[PDB]
Amino acid sequence: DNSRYTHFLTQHYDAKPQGRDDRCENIMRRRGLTSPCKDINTFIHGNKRSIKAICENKNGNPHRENLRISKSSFQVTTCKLHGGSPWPPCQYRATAGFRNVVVACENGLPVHLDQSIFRR
Repeated sequence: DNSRYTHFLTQHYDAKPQGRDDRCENIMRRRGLTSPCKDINTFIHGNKRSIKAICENKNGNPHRENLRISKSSFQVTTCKLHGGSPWPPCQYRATAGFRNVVVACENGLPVHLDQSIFRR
């Protein structure tokens, strides 16, 4: 089941932000992360092939505990729940970012994004 890679794209890939401000509150609803309100979530932007390539040496190095780390940097956006309360309406602060990413590959497909690096 590639459903884990599928759930990855759904939680972490947005090919082109439209604009990356707080108005997070949308893509988090459009993506089904608001019951309960997902506390932090990051979208990678840009072309897929590139994010996919983190899955070999062509853009990836082993990291921590069997997680890969990208060699290149990606435009990224981090949505942080604001207000502390777990229930919609979900209000989010956006943070654009540009840096490399940490992921988990399984049979060469992304299936996880390590969110800790954006929690800062």
